[PDB]
Amino acid sequence: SKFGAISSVLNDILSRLDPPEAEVQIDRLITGRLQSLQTYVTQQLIRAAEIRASANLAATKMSECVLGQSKRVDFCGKGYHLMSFPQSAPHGVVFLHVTYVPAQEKNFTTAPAICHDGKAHFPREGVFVSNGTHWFVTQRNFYEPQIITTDNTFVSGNCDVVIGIVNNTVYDPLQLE
Amino acid sequence: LPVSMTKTSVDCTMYICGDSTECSNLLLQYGSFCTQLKRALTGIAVEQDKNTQEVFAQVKQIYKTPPIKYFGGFNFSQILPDPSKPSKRSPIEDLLFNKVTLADAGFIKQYGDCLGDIAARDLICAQKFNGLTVLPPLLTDEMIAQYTSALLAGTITSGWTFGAGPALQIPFPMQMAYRFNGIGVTQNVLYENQKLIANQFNSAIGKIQDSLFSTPSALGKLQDVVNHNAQALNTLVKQLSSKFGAISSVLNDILSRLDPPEAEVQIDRLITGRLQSLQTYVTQQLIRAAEIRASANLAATKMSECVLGQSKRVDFCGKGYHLMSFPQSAPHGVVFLH
Amino acid sequence: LPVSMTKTSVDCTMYICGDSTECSNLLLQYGSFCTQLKRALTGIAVEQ
Amino acid sequence: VLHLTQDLFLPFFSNVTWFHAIDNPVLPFNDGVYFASTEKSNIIRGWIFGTTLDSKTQSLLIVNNATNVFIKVCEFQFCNDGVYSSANNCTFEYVSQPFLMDLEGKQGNFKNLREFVFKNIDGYFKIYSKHTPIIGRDFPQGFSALEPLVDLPIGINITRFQTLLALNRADYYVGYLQPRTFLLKYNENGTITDAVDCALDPLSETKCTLKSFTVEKGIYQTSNFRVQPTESIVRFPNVTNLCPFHEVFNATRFASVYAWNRTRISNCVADYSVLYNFAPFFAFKCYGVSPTKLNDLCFTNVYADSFVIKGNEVSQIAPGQTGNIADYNYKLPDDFTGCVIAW
Amino acid sequence: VKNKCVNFNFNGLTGTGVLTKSNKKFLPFQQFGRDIVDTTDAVRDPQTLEILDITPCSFGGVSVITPGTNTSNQVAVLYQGVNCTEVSVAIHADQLTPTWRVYSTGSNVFQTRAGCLIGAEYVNNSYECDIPIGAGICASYQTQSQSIIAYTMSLGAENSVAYSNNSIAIPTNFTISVTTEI
Amino acid sequence: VKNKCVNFNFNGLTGTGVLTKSNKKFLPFQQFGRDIVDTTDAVRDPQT
Ligand SMILES: *[C@@H]1O[C@H](CO)[C@@H](O[C@@H]2O[C@H](CO)[C@@H](O)[C@H](O)[C@@H]2O)[C@H](O)[C@H]1NC(C)=O
Ligand SMILES: *[C@@H]1O[C@H](CO)[C@@H](O[C@@H]2O[C@H](CO)[C@@H](O)[C@H](O)[C@@H]2O)[C@H](O)[C@H]1NC(C)=O
Ligand SMILES: *[C@@H]1O[C@H](CO)[C@@H](O[C@@H]2O[C@H](CO)[C@@H](O)[C@H](O)[C@@H]2O)[C@H](O)[C@H]1NC(C)=O
Ligand SMILES: *[C@@H]1O[C@H](CO)[C@@H](O[C@@H]2O[C@H](CO)[C@@H](O)[C@H](O)[C@@H]2O)[C@H](O)[C@H]1NC(C)=O
Ligand SMILES: *[C@@H]1O[C@H](CO)[C@@H](O[C@@H]2O[C@H](CO)[C@@H](O)[C@H](O)[C@@H]2O)[C@H](O)[C@H]1NC(C)=O
Ligand SMILES: *[C@@H]1O[C@H](CO)[C@@H](O)[C@H](O)[C@H]1NC(C)=O
Ligand SMILES: *[C@@H]1O[C@H](CO)[C@@H](O)[C@H](O)[C@H]1NC(C)=O
Ligand SMILES: *[C@@H]1O[C@H](CO)[C@@H](O)[C@H](O)[C@H]1NC(C)=O
Ligand SMILES: *[C@@H]1O[C@H](CO)[C@@H](O)[C@H](O)[C@H]1NC(C)=O
Ligand SMILES: *[C@@H]1O[C@H](CO)[C@@H](O)[C@H](O)[C@H]1NC(C)=O
Ligand SMILES: *[C@@H]1O[C@H](CO)[C@@H](O)[C@H](O)[C@H]1NC(C)=O
Ligand SMILES: *[C@@H]1O[C@H](CO)[C@@H](O)[C@H](O)[C@H]1NC(C)=O
Ligand SMILES: *[C@@H]1O[C@H](CO)[C@@H](O)[C@H](O)[C@H]1NC(C)=O
Ligand SMILES: *[C@@H]1O[C@H](CO)[C@@H](O)[C@H](O)[C@H]1NC(C)=O
Ligand SMILES: *[C@@H]1O[C@H](CO)[C@@H](O)[C@H](O)[C@H]1NC(C)=O
Repeated sequence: SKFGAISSVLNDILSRLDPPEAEVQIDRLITGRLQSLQTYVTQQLIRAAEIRASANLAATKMSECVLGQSKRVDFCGKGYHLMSFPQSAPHGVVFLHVTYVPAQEKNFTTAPAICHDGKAHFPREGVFVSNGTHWFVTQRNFYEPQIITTDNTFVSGNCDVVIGIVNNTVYDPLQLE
Repeated sequence: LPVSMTKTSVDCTMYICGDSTECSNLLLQYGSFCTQLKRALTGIAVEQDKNTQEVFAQVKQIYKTPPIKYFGGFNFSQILPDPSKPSKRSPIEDLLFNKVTLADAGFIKQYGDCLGDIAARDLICAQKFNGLTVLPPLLTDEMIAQYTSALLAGTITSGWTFGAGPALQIPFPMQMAYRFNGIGVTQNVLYENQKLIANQFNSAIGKIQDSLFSTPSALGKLQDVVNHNAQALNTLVKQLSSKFGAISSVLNDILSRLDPPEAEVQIDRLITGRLQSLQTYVTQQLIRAAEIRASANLAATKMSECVLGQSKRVDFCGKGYHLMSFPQSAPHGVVFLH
Repeated sequence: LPVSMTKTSVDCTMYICGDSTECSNLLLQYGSFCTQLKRALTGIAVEQ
Repeated sequence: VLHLTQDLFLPFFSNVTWFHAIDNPVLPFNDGVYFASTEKSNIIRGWIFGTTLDSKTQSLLIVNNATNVFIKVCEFQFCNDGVYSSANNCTFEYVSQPFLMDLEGKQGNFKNLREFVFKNIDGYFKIYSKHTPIIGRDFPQGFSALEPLVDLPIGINITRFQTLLALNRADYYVGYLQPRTFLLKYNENGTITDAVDCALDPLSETKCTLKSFTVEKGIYQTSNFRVQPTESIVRFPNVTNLCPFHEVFNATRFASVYAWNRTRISNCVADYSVLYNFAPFFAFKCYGVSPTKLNDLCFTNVYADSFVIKGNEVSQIAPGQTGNIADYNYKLPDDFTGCVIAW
Repeated sequence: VKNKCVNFNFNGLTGTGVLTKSNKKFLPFQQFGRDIVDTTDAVRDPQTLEILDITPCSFGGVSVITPGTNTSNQVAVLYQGVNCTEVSVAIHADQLTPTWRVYSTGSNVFQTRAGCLIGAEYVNNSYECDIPIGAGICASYQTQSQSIIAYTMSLGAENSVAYSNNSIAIPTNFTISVTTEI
Repeated sequence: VKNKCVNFNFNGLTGTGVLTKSNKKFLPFQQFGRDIVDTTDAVRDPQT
């Protein structure tokens, strides 16, 4: 770009104009070129800052999803996070998140607690689920029905505050033996 | 947290040379010192689009709330969208929209009333005079409310499951018991003090609306972003009133008053001044866009953590042992209810 | 981890035209170019 | 490379007038004209250029023959058909290799098509050409480049264009070039395999903005659209404030030259039509301004010195003059910025 | 000549745009009218003593939405931020600076909140976005036999949960999905 | 002189570079030539 001078090539300008009139045009060239360079360096600085932010995020993602398991949702891939393998890329990194996603689900029934004998029973882990006829306990992200024993539940209450409590019998392996 | 700002798409050719053929020819000597500016501004606009999409488009399926609203005594009408309002917005979002006044909405098509302004033209008509325009956002401020409603429906009827896989229904009482279980309190405690905790939640949801209403400016961050953009734009427009060391400030005056080869120096001075002003404006826009992008990434992580699950990290989702959050849409921002 | 940097309050007229009335007058012809700089420096101090 | 250049170029899918030959209208010349002609062997010899095509302005004649060409920038009188007559002022006779190249593969089916382009920017007549026996129906559809042949500095005035014929015992494809921005695709061997206009189609505008032939799916911001003002109004204050010019030129006792009345004209709008209609002038010479260029100028003060004088003394009255009036009665300063009026 | 873009040279001030009647209170001494940024807004008529505003003659930006050129050559034009009845009369009177004239069949008119789309038609269906237009509108290339259509965003497939007092959906099975993050 | 960085003044065009044989396809009307970004690259020998 001529930048408002005689020509955009100094080698031509000096071989065409003497110093005491060429210094003005060469100064115009200097100011234009250095303004363009200032624009370039500012844009490069901004791009480098953005890349640094992305690199810090990627470093945290490495040290979290690879060197351990992340409980954060939607951080190491969609769904529940299981593992992650890194892969090198040109001027970047690529992850392989392995995520646990549930599958076919069925309505059964639920009750906040079970009242066996005046006492409300609550599951130590999981919810109280009902086939429709027989109440059961299971895990949360997989259906594994189990018999309601004294081991699966902890008892604390008086069977008159829990709204929606449902009547059923609990079991124990100690009365039998 | 702000998520985005207004998208400006200035055109250097006319902003610097108002419909002047000779001025455009003179600017043509400055190389590709315009395509760079236009590319930067369109990149900023696309960046804003991706920020809002990253903040809000976290769930694919748009769930709807069940017709009956009895979540174990929890009162959600203040955050649930109101069908009576024609925009389908919650009462809280109503206050958020009312308490923010945008100088430039953008979606106005204001051409046609600048002539009919009757009074002195507004900032918008002034900007439309000297090569300034605003690109309206891709995601209309209405559909954003629909995304917010879908996210709110997912977190009150299906727990935190819908962000992992299929949305599995769960009543709010045992969802409450589980959010309690994730902190260190047994579910039985909730099942014993459900009425008390529901009254606490209702009182808090009542008090937050009054706190937002009576404050002078608690939405000061979004107001600050809007004011910063408007002030930068107004200064950028005002810069055309500086002679920059020439005879006059008006291109059509200098051209019609002086001969070409003498007015060339003055028009070159005007080019060097106005274009430097535009460069400074573009750089400030770049810095603001970088900061807003960082805030939008923080907001997206906050959404996916606090709203879409329980966050164990202290103080991240509000002060204290975090339980949940509800998202609420705002002009050029989001409002969280930890 | 750094937390803040030194706060700066550079001034347009005093930096550019040290006590020169003609120089300040010719700076006024440049419009409000530098009020932006003063506002930005106030901002950086505030964020520190 | 995909270089983009802005230079006078015939628009793509532009409108081209097609003539026949069995009388040779004078087609106007402005911003160049694209020329094409297909023939069996030859029916066309040359062209003539210039304005008014007579012995008053310089003209051009580029007739070819069997072995050479007769380019000349001369002032031919007329032919109306031994192509020039009445030599008065001819110059710059140019002779080189013949333009017309004709080749046949032992048959007349290989009718050569010839595309010629001419331009006159800052003089420097430019002639572009490419000869090839194309399909021969008419103007082809496949892209073809044009190689400049001669570039000669005529430095004259061209307004009208005409073509010459042959003797004997489907041509004239004429299109007008326009100033447009173009992009040309260059082969690795350097030949232009394709070119796209940048003022024809939205797709052309997009391809031009990114200087690329393949545009991926998406949106592209290309330019700005403007509703050009249909008319132009000029409105100024209602002030008339006619100058006392009327009373300085309707006077009945114009003072003598020895005592020249000097009237100070101030606080008025100097309209010169009241001056033009009041006196059938015989000497309205000006020195610092133009008689025509005065109604659009502002002045601080105006002096009207009026005196009746003889005939030769009118020519005497002028800056830097001498005589019994210019020395003893009224002397005009050499640096006079004004006008004199004699009737 | 009011309500028409026209070059004006009022008493020495020169500009471009539309002038019409106004209801200002120009004090008798007042001659010019401006605003916060001091842009000449209202001009008093020197030969009529009435008040007229000055308006940006036409301020928008042309954007072209196109599919891949290797797929099709059809294109559509976006006139950003303009009521496109204004361009429709502008196209008719042929005072538009753009020289490329894309066809107007009446069905290719689109009063979008983000400008006007020309060369495309409404489809009241809802498809996932392909090319973002703005104001919740997306264009895409589709078979009728092929053309360019414009349609509103579909935020996703419509789904309704089955929340009840005692209803739980518990997954009886699971799957492993391997995504990618770059 | 080929294969030696040397100050050239070909046809008044000044500069400093290494000249060498090139396999380009200059037209007889072509004189200077250039490269992608506007720098004189391949100047054909006016004599040979
Ligand atoms: C309740 O849950 C029971 C699981 O113990 C299911 O009972 C099964 O019934 C078969 C015969 O019907 C038995 O042979 C088997 O051992 C098991 O007990 C029962 O289907 C289920 N009820 C409903 C309505 O789902
Ligand atoms: C579960 O079974 C309890 C008895 O073991 C029921 O308590 C009864 O409640 C009735 C009133 O509803 C009393 O009249 C009676 O004396 C006894 O206390 C209890 O209601 C029952 N609950 C459900 C949900 O079935
Ligand atoms: C949930 O909370 C709402 C608060 O917005 C209650 O609405 C109230 O309705 C009364 C009139 O019935 C108004 O006077 C009051 O200002 C408020 O709008 C709503 O009733 C409540 N619902 C339940 C089931 O608690
Ligand atoms: C550029 O010019 C080269 C010199 O003729 C071409 O190379 C030739 O290609 C032909 C086949 O077309 C070979 O038979 C011959 O031996 C030589 O390699 C080259 O193709 C050409 N490139 C173009 C026109 O794109
Ligand atoms: C859980 O879902 C798996 C796939 O998502 C099932 O595996 C399938 O098993 C069938 C045969 O049963 C194969 O044909 C198929 O290729 C796939 O491996 C799996 O059976 C299922 N488990 C249950 C208990 O439903
Ligand atoms: C639960 O029951 C509702 C009742 O209509 C049904 O729509 C839903 O699909 C059921 N959920 C299942 C089967 O997982
Ligand atoms: C060429 O002329 C014909 C008939 O006069 C006209 O219809 C056509 O539009 C013209 N071409 C163009 C490109 O306008
Ligand atoms: C040159 O041409 C003019 C007419 O244009 C003619 O009057 C003049 O005589 C010619 N020159 C000669 C023959 O001296
Ligand atoms: C053609 O023009 C040239 C011009 O030098 C001339 O020598 C030659 O005699 C002319 N005629 C033929 C048939 O070559
Ligand atoms: C004087 O004015 C009258 C009235 O307009 C006009 O008819 C007449 O020609 C004028 N005479 C001179 C000498 O200006
Ligand atoms: C000049 O003109 C005025 C007009 O009123 C007249 O009074 C005066 O006597 C004139 N002077 C001479 C020298 O004639
Ligand atoms: C302007 O001058 C004309 C000429 O006499 C007159 O008819 C008109 O009323 C004037 N208008 C104003 C506003 O002065
Ligand atoms: C813009 O929209 C339509 C179409 O032109 C019309 O009502 C009028 O021109 C404008 N309306 C408003 C409210 O600006
Ligand atoms: C179909 O599209 C038209 C506009 O072309 C719209 O008015 C109408 O409401 C649409 N119908 C449905 C069912 O969406
Ligand atoms: C849940 O129970 C309450 C009262 O116990 C009742 O009002 C509501 O309709 C019930 N909802 C469902 C879905 O069963």
